[PDB]
Amino acid sequence: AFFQQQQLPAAMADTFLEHLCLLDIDSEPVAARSTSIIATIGPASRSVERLKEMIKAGMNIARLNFSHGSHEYHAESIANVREAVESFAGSPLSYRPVAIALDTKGPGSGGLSEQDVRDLRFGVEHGVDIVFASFVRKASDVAAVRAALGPEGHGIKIISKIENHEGVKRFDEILEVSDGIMVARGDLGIEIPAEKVFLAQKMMIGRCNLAGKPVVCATQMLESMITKPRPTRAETSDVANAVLDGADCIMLSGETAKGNFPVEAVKMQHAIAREAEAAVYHRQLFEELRRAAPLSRDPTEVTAIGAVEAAFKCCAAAIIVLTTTGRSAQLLSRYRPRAAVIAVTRSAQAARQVHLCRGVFPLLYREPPEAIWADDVDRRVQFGIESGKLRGFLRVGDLVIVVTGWRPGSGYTNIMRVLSIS
Amino acid sequence: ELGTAFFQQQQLPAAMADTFLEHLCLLDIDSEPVAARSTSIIATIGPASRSVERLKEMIKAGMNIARLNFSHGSHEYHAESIANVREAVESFAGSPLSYRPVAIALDTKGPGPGLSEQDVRDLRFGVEHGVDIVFASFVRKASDVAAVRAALGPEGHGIKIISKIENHEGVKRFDEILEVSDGIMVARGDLGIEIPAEKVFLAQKMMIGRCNLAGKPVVCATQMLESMITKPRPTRAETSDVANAVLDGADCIMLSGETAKGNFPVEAVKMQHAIAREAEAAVYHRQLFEELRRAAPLSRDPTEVTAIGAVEAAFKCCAAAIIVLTTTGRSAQLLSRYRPRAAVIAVTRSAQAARQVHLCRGVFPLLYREPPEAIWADDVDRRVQFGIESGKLRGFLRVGDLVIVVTGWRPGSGYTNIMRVLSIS
Amino acid sequence: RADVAQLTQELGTAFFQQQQLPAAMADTFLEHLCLLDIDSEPVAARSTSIIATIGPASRSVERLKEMIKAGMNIARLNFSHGSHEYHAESIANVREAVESFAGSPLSYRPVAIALDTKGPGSGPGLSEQDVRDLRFGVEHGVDIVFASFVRKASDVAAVRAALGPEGHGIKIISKIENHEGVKRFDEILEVSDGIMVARGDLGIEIPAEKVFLAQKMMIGRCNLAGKPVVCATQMLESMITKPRPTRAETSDVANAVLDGADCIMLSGETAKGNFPVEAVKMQHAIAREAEAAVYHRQLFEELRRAAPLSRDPTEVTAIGAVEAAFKCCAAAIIVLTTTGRSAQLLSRYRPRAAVIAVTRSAQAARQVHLCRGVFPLLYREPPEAIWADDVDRRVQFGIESGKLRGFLRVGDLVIVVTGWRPGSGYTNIMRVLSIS
Amino acid sequence: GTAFFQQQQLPAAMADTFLEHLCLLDIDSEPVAARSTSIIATIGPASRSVERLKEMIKAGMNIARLNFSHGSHEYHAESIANVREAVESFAGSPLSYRPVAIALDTKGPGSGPGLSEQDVRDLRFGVEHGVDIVFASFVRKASDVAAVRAALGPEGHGIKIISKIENHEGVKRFDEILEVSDGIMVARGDLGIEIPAEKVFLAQKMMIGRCNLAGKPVVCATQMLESMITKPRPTRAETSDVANAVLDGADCIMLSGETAKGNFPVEAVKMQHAIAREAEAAVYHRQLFEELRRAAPLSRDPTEVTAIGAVEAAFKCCAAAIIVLTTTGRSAQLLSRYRPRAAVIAVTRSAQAARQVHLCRGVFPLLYREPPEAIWADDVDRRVQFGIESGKLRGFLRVGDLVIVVTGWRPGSGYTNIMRVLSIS
Ligand SMILES: O=S(=O)(NCc1ccc(Cc2ccc(O)c(O)c2)cc1)c1cc(O)c(O)cc1-c1ccc(O)c(O)c1
Ligand SMILES: O=S(=O)(NCc1ccc(Cc2ccc(O)c(O)c2)cc1)c1cc(O)c(O)cc1-c1ccc(O)c(O)c1
Ligand SMILES: O=P(O)(O)OC[C@H]1O[C@](O)(COP(=O)(O)O)[C@@H](O)[C@@H]1O
Ligand SMILES: O=P(O)(O)OC[C@H]1O[C@](O)(COP(=O)(O)O)[C@@H](O)[C@@H]1O
Ligand SMILES: O=P(O)(O)OC[C@H]1O[C@](O)(COP(=O)(O)O)[C@@H](O)[C@@H]1O
Ligand SMILES: O=P(O)(O)OC[C@H]1O[C@](O)(COP(=O)(O)O)[C@@H](O)[C@@H]1O
Ligand SMILES: O=C([O-])C(=O)[O-]
Ligand SMILES: O=C([O-])C(=O)[O-]
Ligand SMILES: O=C([O-])C(=O)[O-]
Ligand SMILES: O=C([O-])C(=O)[O-]
Ligand SMILES: [K+]
Ligand SMILES: [K+]
Ligand SMILES: [K+]
Ligand SMILES: [K+]
Ligand SMILES: [Mg+2]
Ligand SMILES: [Mg+2]
Ligand SMILES: [Mg+2]
Ligand SMILES: [Mg+2]
Repeated sequence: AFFQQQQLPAAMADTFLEHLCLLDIDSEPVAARSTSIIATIGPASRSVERLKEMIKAGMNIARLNFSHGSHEYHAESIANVREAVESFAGSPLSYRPVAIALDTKGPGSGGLSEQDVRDLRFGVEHGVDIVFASFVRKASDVAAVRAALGPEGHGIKIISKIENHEGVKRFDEILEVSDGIMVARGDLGIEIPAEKVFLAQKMMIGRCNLAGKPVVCATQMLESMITKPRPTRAETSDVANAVLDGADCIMLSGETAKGNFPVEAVKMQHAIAREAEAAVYHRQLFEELRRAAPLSRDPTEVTAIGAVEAAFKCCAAAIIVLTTTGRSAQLLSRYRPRAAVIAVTRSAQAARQVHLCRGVFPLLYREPPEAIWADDVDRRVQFGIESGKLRGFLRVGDLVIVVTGWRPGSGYTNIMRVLSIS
Repeated sequence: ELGTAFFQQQQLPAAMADTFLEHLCLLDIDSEPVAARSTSIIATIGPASRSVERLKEMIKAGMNIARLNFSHGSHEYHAESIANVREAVESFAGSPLSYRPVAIALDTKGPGPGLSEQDVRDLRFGVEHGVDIVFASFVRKASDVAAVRAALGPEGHGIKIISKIENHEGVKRFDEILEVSDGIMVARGDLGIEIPAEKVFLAQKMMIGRCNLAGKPVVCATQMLESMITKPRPTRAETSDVANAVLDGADCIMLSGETAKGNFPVEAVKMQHAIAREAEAAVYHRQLFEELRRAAPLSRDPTEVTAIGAVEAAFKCCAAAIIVLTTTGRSAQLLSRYRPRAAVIAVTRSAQAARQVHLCRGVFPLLYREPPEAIWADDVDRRVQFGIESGKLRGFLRVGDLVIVVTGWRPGSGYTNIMRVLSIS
Repeated sequence: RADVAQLTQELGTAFFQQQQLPAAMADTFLEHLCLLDIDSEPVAARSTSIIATIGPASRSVERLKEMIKAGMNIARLNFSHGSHEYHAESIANVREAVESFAGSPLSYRPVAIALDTKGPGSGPGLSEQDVRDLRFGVEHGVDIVFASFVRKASDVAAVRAALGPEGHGIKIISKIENHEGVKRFDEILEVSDGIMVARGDLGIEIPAEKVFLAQKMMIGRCNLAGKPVVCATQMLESMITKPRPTRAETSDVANAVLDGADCIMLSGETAKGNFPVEAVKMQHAIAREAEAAVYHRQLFEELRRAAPLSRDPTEVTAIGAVEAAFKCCAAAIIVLTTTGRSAQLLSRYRPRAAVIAVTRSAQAARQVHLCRGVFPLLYREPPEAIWADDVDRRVQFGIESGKLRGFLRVGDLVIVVTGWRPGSGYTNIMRVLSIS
Repeated sequence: GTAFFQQQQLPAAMADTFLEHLCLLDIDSEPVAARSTSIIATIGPASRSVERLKEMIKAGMNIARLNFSHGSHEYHAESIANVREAVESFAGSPLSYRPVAIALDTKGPGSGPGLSEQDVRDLRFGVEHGVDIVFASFVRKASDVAAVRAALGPEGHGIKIISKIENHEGVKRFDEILEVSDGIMVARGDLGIEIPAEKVFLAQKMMIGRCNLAGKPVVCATQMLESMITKPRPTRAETSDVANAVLDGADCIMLSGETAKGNFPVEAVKMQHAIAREAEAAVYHRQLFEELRRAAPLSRDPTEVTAIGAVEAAFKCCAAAIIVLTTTGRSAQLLSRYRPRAAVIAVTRSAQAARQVHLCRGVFPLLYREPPEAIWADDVDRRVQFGIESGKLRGFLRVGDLVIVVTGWRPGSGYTNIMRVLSIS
């Protein structure tokens, strides 16, 4: 029964053609949904009660579009998101962090606009986790956004939105200085011929997967759901293909900001992503990611590939990793393991931000500390296991891979352990 | 010899990549497509696309197959649609540069446990009006195909049966259905209501993969450019859906309400043409050809053996085209199954085969009507030269290009066994 | 180039030109062959063990010391010739020569003693002389038995029974020497600790032109099973009378290593020949060249794809450790082992990194020479009061011996493999350490 | 049949990995294909008798090597006469006649920097006596090859120059030497004294790999069966060395003292024949063909394009043979470079080309002696029929087998462009 579920007959195929031939509509997904969902907040999804339903439906990142609305309007949206998120904090083993992303208005006819400088300052003051920077055309645009965030915004992730020909052509220099990329298909589809957007999307997703940096697919993914309860055949196909392409995140704009079915749009992205993730041809994907990833003498990078290799060898249910900044979980995510990456962190901001990396399930650790560092490490690993059991990730008898470091503080991950559950 | 400009166009840097990941990383929006569009476009005929003048614009935009939906309209209405399509097609007979055959496909209303009374009458109408293809609705098992085949009377055994897979049973019994069908249509409208909407992409990719493995045509259908029924431009999901159906391996893509009742039928055809050309250049031929070669069983049929040798030869020299002589279309279909980058120019004396080969990706039919030569070798040479002269006129070929030529050792269908490399003079 | 650019800048272009690294990084086997370079010098310690047959030309303590220095790892006693008294003296001389280097524990080299049986002769199974010789082996503490003319699984059960309850730790390497042994190979390998491709008799029992097929098949199946395989007989035959081998002989040794042999053997070349030390030196020189020429990129991918999925933590840790070693060009993998099993599971994935096995068992230290790339370090210190401290001391002993022997340098990355509790069977940890 | 797929290591040939290919090798799986790696036997006192030479031809000798390091011109002229007498003694049966090449192996430069005066005289003797190949000793750079070519003069333009790599400089300048040579010999005797003995296998495998990539012949030479100079059976290392040279990709294997001065010249030829046949069946064609195809550059030469199409077609149908018509041997060489499992039966009127194609693995030359038919197409057909009849007599072909036939569009060398699938009747 285990080998008939989650497209495992198609996963064992010797060629990609045979993998496609073996895909089965009766093979049910079992793994937790890996691709994060970004939902845009607006009049249709601003109330605390509506936000609670969206969190239950699968929303991982809340997007605030600063192209519309005042600072007062967005501050109320942030407060409502935080109230809805904290309403589930009573159960620490099941609590779900939700990131807050600020999407800038952009340069307009201008580099960094004066309104963007004020909006970025607002983001820092309100503790946003991510900035989706509009119309990034070159590396200096990213440096300007970084400078506008100031010293208090050093920890905020900058996701550069590629929306025109110049951004596509200067992609490599933009990716090098950014934390990640958004394929902003709305403007991109007006700036370049509509029939070429898929080439830009597939190229950017491939390059981000090679670099090990998050990539978001955005705009008109479930467009018809703004007025209809069910999407078109092209829309379900688009969501599935963005996941198959390698997108870390998928996004909803008008579907959740102003549409009549915001919760149903989130539920639809969740259902499609789970089916598409099981249909990923890991046999070729892992080999190519492993071959293309450069040789490294960084112990976190070395431990990450050893852990992902070990996970595939034993069909590990999960890789439990301790992380301060999210980096150790990001380096595991870049190899696209089938095993869920359960990231245990004390940083509330890192827990929200790791939603940018596919297959990372953040667990915010709020248990009392242990006096002995080694006991504190062991307790965080046990917390990951207990949360895993509660959420359905793990069962007694499963094997897990545990990734830890030799001393406290970020940057010292160097250990991988094989553990039998209970 | 060819120049650096040649190797920068049609995604050739991405085509030479050693891995699929590197292939994706090398896709370039500035690398322009050069080859003729190989995935056929099926447009549904209705009130928005029925007039002769509107049909001429749709043919110019790229329509290759006209679909008649027998779920609506009388026999009289459909006979007039057929007459209008034929009048629009024949209006280009005076110019070899613009003349193109257009297939006529009859899409049945559907079943009841099996073949309905209305379907028997509509299939008889198809035979009497000389339709080329039948898109059989709600095919659930092999016996449904046998019933459609039987209903094609004594006169319509040459009509192609494309089985529409629209429910759970059709997906589960896919192998037995494909074995007896000429091809398949992934009918996503009903399929997306019969099975969970989030599983349709799995059924689509599986069926396209199995049809590619079997060497039989597969059509992707329904809601591909849906918003274009009322809007002049499609959504980002719609352009993505068209491109991904071509990348998946679909031989044909379809338009339903977009051309039958929408406000922008011609623009919807133009959009599918533009996307298909971009997607065809982005196909990763290096792995695709290797996997088609490895999965296809060994064969002692000379047509199959010649076809793989010809496709291999075409890749070796970047051949502009593979010119094949065919009476039934079968030799061109066996070349098409290996997905060559070179256009397959099929020279035939059969008007029906010329229309039907639009079902196979990359086949460009040329109907030949010269009186037969007394010396057979001279008749063959005249047809090969006709494919070369049509290719030069249409922009496929230039003097100095290499072409692969596929013929047989004697007249009559079934003897293809020769592949030749010719330098265009 | 992008996959090696940062490490080329850090380690230097000279590092990536040595040990056939351009050939090892090639994308195809054809390109791997085209990139093999006679100017690319081997740097790693020799990983394929050398078995030398003891006889009149290699029996003295002084001669044995030179053979140990030349590279002999396993001493073979051929019980087809000589009395029990003769073989007991050979064993005593080997042990005296080996223990002459024991003064320095950070550099000491263990040497295994293998007993090669006379065989069944015209009989159907275990002969009476073999029963007596196997009892002699147990009484004299031999490490390995090379069982002659093994034709079926019941032959190895008979050898095991003849070793008795005191010889349970002795490794049984079945010699395949005839058509029946080749045909029943799978059942024989299943119950054996390893195999010897005994080409002398095999080349008379089956057509001489088919021996290479049997050799390559048996080596491939042993590599797939993760069990040691020995290539034997006439490898450097002409060196029995000449100081230099023929072109076919050097080719044969190189190809046995490339095929995947864990051990290579010398028979008449060391037992009665005029150049025993030179024959060992020649096998050592060829094996280091051939080990560097192994196409690890495809070999590791195929060993990974063919090896079944496993829920054994030692197996899971071993593949993760070998993967980690390749990622950073690790100089070595240091493993703690009681029986040798954790080092054997690392060896089956054919890492380029040396497997430094720290053990308290003198017998396991001798026996691990059967597994390619395992360098045994015998730890003699009494246990620390705290088990975690005792484990740490053994890892540090491996690092310090590694630095002393030239295996490790300051700045190198090393992979360390340990377990969660004392006793054999609990290896489950892989650590990445930077050498200071 | 199941029996067909159990022979010639076909279970190991279908394996998905090289490791599984090795695990499936079976000593009971008998070779069926004709031995494709040519055997070069050195002529000396043990192999100069006309009667002894007839036995060596029957045992499998394809090329006779004359070592000009020993003996006068008078001695070599008598060796040539004896070889030709033994070869022509079988010319009364044209369907089974076996051509045998004559190669002149030069003394070398000695202490000099380039072409010696004795080599100039010996090369002129070779041209005057019609030798087919020159094995040029101690080639260290491209200018050494140009000097040999100049010494052969205008009458020796058709002689093949195989450069012997025997020292460090020759290995380091390998690429420039191969570029101007017809092929290479890995001369392991001197190479094993010029560089460390333990490094010779690296130089051998590298040179064979580079020659296979370039599509040029490579010979493995010296001490392959050394002990057979005095003993009736070789050592285990010697049989292994011969098998591994064939597995490495050598087009030819050589015997020196084993045939020139030993007591078992015929048995040494028989031993190389037996081992080569076993090793050829053990070649992992699945990865070999894929890598040769991928590494071979794109080409606009019709002979090159036809060759890859023909080899691909042969593998698709398990063709028993590829029958090719050739004037210079070039069309057969281009088929050989793709290492087909099918025998390449080369039909030629050039006695010199028939002898020289023995340098290319898997090429079986057939010398056609009939004068030309008045109708060129009939002359082509008669030569193809001669190939089929010779193939049936020699055991290459049987009724029911499929063959690939490679011909050209006009008479004369350089115009191969046609591949045809033929059923043997
Ligand atoms: O050669 S193919 O085009 N690709 C084969 C291929 C695919 C997935 C992976 C896994 C992976 C690796 C790296 C990645 O970065 C990544 O995102 C994913 C590896 C190789 C190909 C070969 C066929 O035989 C065939 O029938 C259809 C297609 C085909 C069609 C449509 C598609 O959209 C498509 O994916 C492929
Ligand atoms: O990584 S390997 O070396 N395989 C390389 C390989 C690949 C394809 C082909 C087909 C071919 C032939 C010649 C060609 O020139 C060419 O392009 C292609 C053959 C070998 C290898 C992997 C294993 O899993 C294993 O157990 C053993 C070995 C191994 C050992 C000794 C050898 O002498 C050896 O040949 C390989
Ligand atoms: O992923 P990051 O940010 O590098 O954090 C990993 C770090 O977490 C740990 O596992 C635990 O560290 P703390 O005890 O400080 O939380 C360290 O050993 C390791 O260096
Ligand atoms: O694709 P099909 O229907 O088998 O037709 C291919 C046939 O066409 C030819 O090339 C030409 O035949 P005709 O002259 O009869 O048209 C035959 O030699 C070959 O058998
Ligand atoms: O390779 P083996 O025989 O399984 O030994 C590995 C064992 O060695 C250890 O690393 C150390 O064990 P000891 O302290 O008993 O020597 C164990 O944790 C592990 O189980
Ligand atoms: O291999 P080569 O030397 O190029 O010879 C191939 C030539 O042989 C032929 O098949 C027959 O030519 P001839 O009739 O002159 O022998 C030509 O059509 C072709 O050009
Ligand atoms: O700005 C965006 O998100 C877009 O244009 O898609
Ligand atoms: O009938 C159709 O075309 C459908 O249901 O998609
Ligand atoms: O017994 C042996 O060692 C042999 O036959 O090779
Ligand atoms: O000259 C030769 O043949 C040699 O040195 O091997
Ligand atoms: K915005
Ligand atoms: K219908
Ligand atoms: K013995
Ligand atoms: K000479
Ligand atoms: Mg925008
Ligand atoms: Mg329908
Ligand atoms: Mg023996
Ligand atoms: Mg020499």
